Amino acid sequence: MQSINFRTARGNLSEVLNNVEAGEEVEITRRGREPAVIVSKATFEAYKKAAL
Amino acid sequence: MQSINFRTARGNLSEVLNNVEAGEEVEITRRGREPAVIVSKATFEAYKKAALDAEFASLFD
DNA sequence: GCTTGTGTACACAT
DNA sequence: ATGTGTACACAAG
Repeated sequence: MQSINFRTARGNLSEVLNNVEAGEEVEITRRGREPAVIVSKATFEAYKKAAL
Repeated sequence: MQSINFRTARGNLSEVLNNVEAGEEVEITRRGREPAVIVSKATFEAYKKAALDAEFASLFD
């Protein structure tokens, strides 16, 4: 799981989304803020489905 | 689950990440390409754990 | 009589 | 040194 800061994610979002499409889970971090994870919709939906 | 295009996400990423922190699940769609979902790490990690607990005891037979 | 994506980029303010 | 907003461009679909 790659972990990138906000500035990097905004300037390289296309490359972020390409990695995500390839199955990768990308963590976006901000100073003093909780991290966010960008994941393929299909993967996300499968996880939630299995959880439910 | 809100759903936005790529141009909106990049131009307003700070605003998206704020909504995500508030518990919101945001779908990002590039024209004709497969969607990505931005979700709080905590939520994501909880979903994965619950997914892993589901297929555990059953395995193997 | 257009639309979205992608890439650089500057210019505060924290 | 990183976030956040503002102009964009320009090019590609």
